[PDB]
Amino acid sequence: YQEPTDPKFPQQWYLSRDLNVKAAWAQGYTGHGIVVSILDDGIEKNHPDLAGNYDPGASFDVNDQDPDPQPRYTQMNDNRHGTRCAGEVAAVANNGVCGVGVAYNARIGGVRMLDGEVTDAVEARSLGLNPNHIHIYSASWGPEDDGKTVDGPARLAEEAFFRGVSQGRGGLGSIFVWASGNGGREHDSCNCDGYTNSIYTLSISSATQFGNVPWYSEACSSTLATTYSSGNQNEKQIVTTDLRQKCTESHTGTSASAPLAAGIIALTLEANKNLTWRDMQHLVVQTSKPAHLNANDWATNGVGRKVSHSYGYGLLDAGAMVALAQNWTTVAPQRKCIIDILTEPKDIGKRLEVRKTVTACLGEPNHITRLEHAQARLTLSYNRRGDLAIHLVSPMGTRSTLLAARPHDYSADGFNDWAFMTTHSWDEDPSGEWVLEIENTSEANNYGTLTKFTLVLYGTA
Amino acid sequence: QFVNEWAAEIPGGPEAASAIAEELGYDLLGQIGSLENHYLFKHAFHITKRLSDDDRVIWAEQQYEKERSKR
Ligand SMILES: [Ca+2]
Ligand SMILES: [Ca+2]
Ligand code: NA
Repeated sequence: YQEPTDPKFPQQWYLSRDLNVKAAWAQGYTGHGIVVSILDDGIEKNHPDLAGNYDPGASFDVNDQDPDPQPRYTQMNDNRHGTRCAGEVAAVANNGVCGVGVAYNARIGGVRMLDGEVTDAVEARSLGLNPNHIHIYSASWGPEDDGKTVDGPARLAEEAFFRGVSQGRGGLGSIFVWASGNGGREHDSCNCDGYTNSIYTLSISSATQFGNVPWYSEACSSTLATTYSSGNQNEKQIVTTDLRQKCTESHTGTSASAPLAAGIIALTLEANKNLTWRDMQHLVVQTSKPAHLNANDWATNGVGRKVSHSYGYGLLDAGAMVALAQNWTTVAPQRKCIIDILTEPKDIGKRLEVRKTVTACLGEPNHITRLEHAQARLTLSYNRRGDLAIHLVSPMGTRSTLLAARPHDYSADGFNDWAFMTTHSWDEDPSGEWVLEIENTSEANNYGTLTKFTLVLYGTA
Repeated sequence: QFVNEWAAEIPGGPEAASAIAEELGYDLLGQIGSLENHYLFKHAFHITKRLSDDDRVIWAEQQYEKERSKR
């Protein structure tokens, strides 16, 4: 196998301490036949490293209500982001221009939807564009990473997510690849971001070249895996296509990780086009590598898998992803077991611990023995939300941090049926005692009440 | 913050959403993405309420701009 000859390919250190993408290329997997769409601020479809792979069938301009998603050109190049993410996925190879994409033979599209008023309807139009032509949607955007916002998809966007995974791709389910967030400097927790917290989205985090947690990284239990991205000034960054037919070597942040993940999934879908949206998540859990990723919270869960709140299950391994996909057996239909835990409201005060032994819908059609996502839907009041830290312990003993202290969150609105999600008990037996922990991390006299705690289990039998 | 767009859930189908637009005085912009029975209207809690109270509309809401960060 002859590797890319593109001029900036040697600078794509993260391709071939890397994501093991060359190994998938040598197996014959470069993304041919897979369609990926970038939901962002537009895509320079005439870019010399994108035009050859551009697909108008995966593109639309929601902001200006027209098929052409061309970015709006300004002095500051404000609308360069979508083009940078598209080059990470499907930049053309062996044409002497800039570098290559992870899936350099895939068709790439873009939905221009951030350069304008982003409403619930605008998001739903983009998430549901041509769902039987687009296989993978890559989105890095979400609520403000100020460390004090609790926001997620509204009704239309939420429905569009469900419609995608239920009926998209001929029923196999649209793949939504999402970036966990850039609120590290504000001590943000990406479980307060309903887009990455969703079970319908494949949440991806960032690691620096030296294998450390970047300054912008957000820790939460909803993240699934990690790909490389920017770090400090001694560490290299992501090399991709830039606006005005230029090349860039300084693509940063968690927005540079999600498209890399979408490209690896595009390679995986070529190795097995029958994979469901849940199948793809199972593959990521099983093949992701924690090795050489530095984190102080690596913990082994009930099935013996290393898991971190900064990294999820570890680095994406494209070679291992495509290898396991070829002979992967489609998982059984998803089951959803809803268990109401609280019989009465509980006073939080300084510390609250809720223990409940559950049968996981035993004797019912939603009986679960192999867990996938687990949810704790909490409705609580508190006088300073940022002081709360919430943990959820599975019967197997796996400690999931649902919410970490957010020092900038001075809100008194608490949480209203907010679905904190965790991926750390994947493949565990949900039967047994579940423990919820809510404690005040500050020395101040804080007060509040937990009024509803619904434990929502997903998985198979 | 708020825009002049209303989303309504109409189980009757596009024919029902078309009659709804004419009777109440709205502009049917069409189906929202892939949501078969969710439509967007152009013409304000009173405007929203008028849409919701119709027995053909199961859910209605006025659209409003939200802060969305690129990462
Ligand atoms: Ca190239
Ligand atoms: Ca965030
Ligand atoms: Na997610």
